[PDB]
Amino acid sequence: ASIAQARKLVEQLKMEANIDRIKVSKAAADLMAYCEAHAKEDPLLTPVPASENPFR
Amino acid sequence: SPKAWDVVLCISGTLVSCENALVVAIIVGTPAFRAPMFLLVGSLAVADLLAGLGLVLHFAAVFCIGSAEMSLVLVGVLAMAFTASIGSLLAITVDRYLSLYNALTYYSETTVTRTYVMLALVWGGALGLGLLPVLAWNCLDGLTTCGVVYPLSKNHLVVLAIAFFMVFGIMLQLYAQICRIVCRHAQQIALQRHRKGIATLAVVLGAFAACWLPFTVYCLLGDAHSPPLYTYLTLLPATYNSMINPIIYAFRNQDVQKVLWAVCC
Amino acid sequence: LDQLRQEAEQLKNQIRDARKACADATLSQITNNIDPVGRIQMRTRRTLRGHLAKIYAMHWGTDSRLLVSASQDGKLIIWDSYTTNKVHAIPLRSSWVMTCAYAPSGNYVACGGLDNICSIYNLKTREGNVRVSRELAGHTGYLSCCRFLDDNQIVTSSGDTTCALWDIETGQQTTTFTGHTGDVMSLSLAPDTRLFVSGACDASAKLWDVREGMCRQTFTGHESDINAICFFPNGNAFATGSDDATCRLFDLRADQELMTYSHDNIICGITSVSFSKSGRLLLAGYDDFNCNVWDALKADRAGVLAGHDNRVSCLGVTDDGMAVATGSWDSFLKIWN
Amino acid sequence: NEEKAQREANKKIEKQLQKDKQVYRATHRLLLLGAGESGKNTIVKQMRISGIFETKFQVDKVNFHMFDVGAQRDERRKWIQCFNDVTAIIFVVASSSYQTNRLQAALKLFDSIWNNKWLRDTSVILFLNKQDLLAEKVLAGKSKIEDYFPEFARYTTPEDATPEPGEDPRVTRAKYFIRDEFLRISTASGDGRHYCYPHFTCSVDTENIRRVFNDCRDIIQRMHLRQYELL
Repeated sequence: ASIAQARKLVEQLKMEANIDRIKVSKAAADLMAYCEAHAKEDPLLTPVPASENPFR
Repeated sequence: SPKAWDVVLCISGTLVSCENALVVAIIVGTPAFRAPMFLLVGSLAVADLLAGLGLVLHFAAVFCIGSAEMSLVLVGVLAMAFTASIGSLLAITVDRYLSLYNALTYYSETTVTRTYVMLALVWGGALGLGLLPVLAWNCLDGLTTCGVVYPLSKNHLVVLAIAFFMVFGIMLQLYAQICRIVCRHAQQIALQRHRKGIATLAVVLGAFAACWLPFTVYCLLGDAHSPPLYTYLTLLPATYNSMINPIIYAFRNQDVQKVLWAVCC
Repeated sequence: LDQLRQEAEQLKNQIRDARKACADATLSQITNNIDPVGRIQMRTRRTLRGHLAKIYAMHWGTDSRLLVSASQDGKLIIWDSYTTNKVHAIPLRSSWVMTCAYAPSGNYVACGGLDNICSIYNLKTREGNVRVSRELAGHTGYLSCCRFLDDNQIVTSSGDTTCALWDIETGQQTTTFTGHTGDVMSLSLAPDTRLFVSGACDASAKLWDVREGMCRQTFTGHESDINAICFFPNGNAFATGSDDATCRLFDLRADQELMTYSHDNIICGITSVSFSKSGRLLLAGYDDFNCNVWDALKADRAGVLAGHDNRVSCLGVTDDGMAVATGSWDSFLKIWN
Repeated sequence: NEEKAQREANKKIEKQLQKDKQVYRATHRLLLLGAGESGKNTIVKQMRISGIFETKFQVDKVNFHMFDVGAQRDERRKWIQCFNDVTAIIFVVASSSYQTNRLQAALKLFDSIWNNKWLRDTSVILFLNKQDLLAEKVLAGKSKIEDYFPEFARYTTPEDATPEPGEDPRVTRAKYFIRDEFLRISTASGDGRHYCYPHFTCSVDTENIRRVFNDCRDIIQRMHLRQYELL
């Protein structure tokens, strides 16, 4: 029914509006920090010697 | 020094080998491309490469190496290569016809067994026909008539020339049937609305004849002591067919063209 | 009844205002002085081939050694990447398979597609072979993507705009998720296995909690449909492909779009997306059979893995980022490294 | 030691993979599409002698495996791309249905399918399965086609049209008009690598299977001819 869909939508909107939010700058900083802290562990980002690389 | 019209053999052989080895390297070398049509294209390329290499070696054998006994082996190699090239052209035409006439079932492995039979029937016949230039009554002692092409007796050369016409007639018939199918499709497509087919056939079925006929006719009609100029003058048309076969059967294909561009670019 | 519509419109306006207020900066602006990646000259190192038809999905195990690939020819061949040796040739009841999974335990596999059934297979058997363990039905929608929570739980997303959680023991739909309007193209489990997002066909991406069983957020920053979803390694973000040729990145806490990747030369939609181990790279496959390695920070292309034909069905990454499998419709799985 | 065992297992299963190849490689897959009231279920049931109604049959020892898309949502803009490898896409049009007017919806759906990027290489076959119903509707004088389609006015029957024996010219005129309307967009943005194959059929007709067989053969022949540069 239209009324049921409207009620469900309005509860969904209220739930999505009453949740906590933070500045986008903090999200960008978190992503940058995670990328920096894990850059020394991904062969894909920086090649590795064939001695240890399985695919070599 | 190699007299006039001798350099033409060398340059033609080099040009044939340059383009056909590339086709061989792509079709046989690169992954995939093992479909029966591509196997029969690779066989044609190998035959043309052998013909070009044989021509180049024969030019070296003429003056540089100067070995009289090497000339017979190189002539046998050249005969084998040309026979294999023409057999591969016939094999490609018969494969096209069989793909059009078993379109639904052409994609079965009954074809791979046929492609292998054709690849082994085309190369056994080439070997058998190129074995004659050594022994088997080929004017090594001069008893049997020779001279039309000195390292080959006239009888064997005439046999090769007649086999050429045998192949040409069958190719004409097969391409006539393919043109019938093409016309059937063309008349149908137009009706839904409101010539590339005949133009492509004019090359596919025309260049082969215009290239190989002069040498074959000379072989049938040429006498033993005919002027040497005729052998060379009619050899360039024959060798031309070997330097346009990759253009006709390999260059036009979209995927082969894609790989060729990737290598070149 | 119109009062409900007015209230919904006011709530949407409030959400927009809150997002604008929280939009104090952008990822592109922040990354104006970050170290560029440069150019990554990755080349194919292992062409598995073998597959008899166009591939549509693939996923590896926890040990990053054995990989499971699913193709629309009905084969689920398991390959040993190190030596290329095949380990199994699990046939599939339904030829059309759009997804597959490899359980963390390393012995259970599952797949599904237009058959509407998420078949389950176990590699460990008394006969040393693979036999059907359980078939999950009752979805009324083609399975777009599935994942393994553990050796006894599987979560699947169908085309009916609903995601469902199943229990292998009793084969029952323990929890059901709903709220989307378009087809759910894909989902990606979080590293903690608690949260997981899903990209609907209507450009709306929603986050759900498996235990709670209800949605939490909704992102509608895409102008067209979303083709693939992949969770960030840190478990707080996820990339989003689309048919409009634009890739975007969202953050759960941000609650809004942060970055968008697109170029004038690119006019082709993205088929699949998968983040790298470190999360600094955003590999994606395009409709022009030309995979591109985007940068999550610079947003500039970091390299093109050309070589696939007619599509790039799906990508993949390891638990340690040791190799990438680039599935394609050409039936060849090329492992780049 | 484990290297040799792994290689032996690979070689052993390679034979089974090759068998799967030589069986699968000889089977042609087709897509069946149409409207809800197009008789798709009826025609499937007639020719037969989960989200997909798998059907298999053999004609001239040729393996055919067409997968119906029943029990699926009406949003076909996504899962249709998965059927790019099918030899042909059987399409059934709910003719005489002029949703109050489903003919326009079918026309728009066909137009979208034709222009779909991934379906360009896949030939689309349109099947009209309500010829008798259309004939009765037009003859009875109810639901005049002209009002729905103003182009029908002053429309002349195509010369190539061949009326069947023992039927009125008006029904042929109408059916050929709708066929031409379909072909108008069918004959655009094609480039010649794929064509449409309209046919007039009925749910009780037994020659449908031979029609699709011949259409598949023609599609393969045209593809081979194009690959050979003869078209």
